[PDB]
Formats: sequence, structure tokens, C-alpha cells
Amino acid sequence: KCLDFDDRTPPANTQFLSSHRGVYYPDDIFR
Amino acid sequence: LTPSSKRFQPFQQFGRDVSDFTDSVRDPKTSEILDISPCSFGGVSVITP
Repeated sequence: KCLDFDDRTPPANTQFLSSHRGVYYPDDIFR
Repeated sequence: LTPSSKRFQPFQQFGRDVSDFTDSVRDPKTSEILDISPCSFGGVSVITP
């Protein structure tokens, strides 16, 4: 079990620009 | 203690002022958002001839 995958292309680790992404509400405080 | 007007986010419990004062609260036991304001405080001044 936990079968493996064969003949896998490398991920090649491309990059794309994040833009205005990755924003969270740090605290549970209403403002 | 007064009822709060504006709609809080479900996770957001305490409302904050520009100067970081807390002007609203969420009840931990019951559930309701309450507006918070200071009690009155002035300076007495005696007018006298």
C-alpha cells in the first residue's frame, strides 16, 4: 500500500508574482 | 453600558476606537454586542460675587 508514482516530471519550481495577496485579520477586534 | 449598533465580524468581539479605546463588547456568557461609553466627568466651578 501507499503506492508510489513513477515517471514523474520535475515540478520545475516556476514563479508567479504574488500581487496584493496574503492579507489576514491579525486580531479579533472590530474597528 | 449600551447596545451596540454596527455589525461585528462573527469572530470579532471587542470594538475599538481611533485611540484604541474599547467602545463595544461581546458578552461571553450570553450573546449580544454592547456599545461602551465613558461615564460623565467634569470640573465643578464656583461662581461667586
